[PDB]
Amino acid sequence: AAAKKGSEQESVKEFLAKAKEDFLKKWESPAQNTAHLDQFERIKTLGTGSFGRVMLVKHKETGNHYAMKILDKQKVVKLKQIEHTLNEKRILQAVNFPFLVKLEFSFKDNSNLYMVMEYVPGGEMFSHLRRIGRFSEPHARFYAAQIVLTFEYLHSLDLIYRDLKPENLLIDQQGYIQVTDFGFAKRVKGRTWTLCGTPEYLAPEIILSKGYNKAVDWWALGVLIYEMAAGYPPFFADQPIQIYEKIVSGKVRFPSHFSSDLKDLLRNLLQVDLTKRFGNLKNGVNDIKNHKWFATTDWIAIYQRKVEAPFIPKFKGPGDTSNFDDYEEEEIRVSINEKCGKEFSEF
Amino acid sequence: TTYADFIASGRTGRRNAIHD
Ligand SMILES: O=C(c1cccc(F)c1)[C@H]1CNC[C@@H]1c1ccc2c(=O)[nH]cnc2c1
Repeated sequence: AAAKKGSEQESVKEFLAKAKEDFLKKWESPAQNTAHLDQFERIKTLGTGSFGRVMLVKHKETGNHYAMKILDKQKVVKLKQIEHTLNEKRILQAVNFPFLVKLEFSFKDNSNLYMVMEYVPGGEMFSHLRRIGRFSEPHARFYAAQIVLTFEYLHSLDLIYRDLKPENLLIDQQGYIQVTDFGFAKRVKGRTWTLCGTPEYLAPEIILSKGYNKAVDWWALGVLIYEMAAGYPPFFADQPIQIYEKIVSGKVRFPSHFSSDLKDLLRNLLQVDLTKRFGNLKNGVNDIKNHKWFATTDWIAIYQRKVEAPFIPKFKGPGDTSNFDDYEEEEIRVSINEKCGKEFSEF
Repeated sequence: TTYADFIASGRTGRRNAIHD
């Protein structure tokens, strides 16, 4: 069923071929310095990271709201994330998919790097999932389908995403997913070795320092679907080391309310053996798209956003952040001296 | 229950990435 090569597969191939053409053009000549800090009114912090924060901002000349990520160059350097940050910006300005947040502008000043992305007012999947407890399987399937198509797109461009988790998935006004946080995304043919990701979501080969490829994204999809449907991840503990021990052990247990189709899909995604992991076989992503758990999924209708979403986030006008947690605010300071110019010259 | 064990754990908040 997942091996067949009828007309439907050639439509996907044609689509992906054109997508790659567009991507490569932008990949080879990245947009650079397309706005300035003073063009935006900074409103409120939407999230934080080790070397920066994302703020809600309003573009003064259009009155559009955006999510501006502000990264402190010195902090990036200290955490050895220079090349990863260059990856992020180069990749994000090049890609285009219905479930990928768009990078609208980027620029830098003496102190910071700036990435101005679409604002997604529905908040993080993480917030909704924790509050409601768990999603129904139809609800989880809906979101899962979008990630499947997104990884199909990303992987065809030789990209690996490497940080799938509910914290990194936003819900837009139509109730669809927007993937953000490209901090660990990388364009690589063959294999790579960087230890990165989030402990709950790491594939065994990452933990064992094996060298790895896009199959780690499909493992992470397994973890995501489990957590969405269960309300907790398949491997959790108080300390990361114990998480890693569970992950490499080869043992996974499922809630008794998991359908047999769901458990079967998850056993093939949470497969420690790469020669057996779904997404990594001869049939590629089609082993996943044709799995019984996705029988009701109309992939085209999903892509076209014609499917009715499980829920629509509360929307109290534009600029409303009620779907986001509050964070401590800090004044943006721009040094009178250029920091780390050489390191980020191509940004 | 597994759910109760999760909820009482220290990892139900936002999880930080690793990279060392
Ligand atoms: O705030 C965030 C952040 C902050 C600093 C560094 C980083 F990599 C990420 C991210 C982490 N997960 C989501 C959060 C976020 C929150 C909102 C938006 C948004 O509205 N548009 C694009 N990305 C967004 C990203």
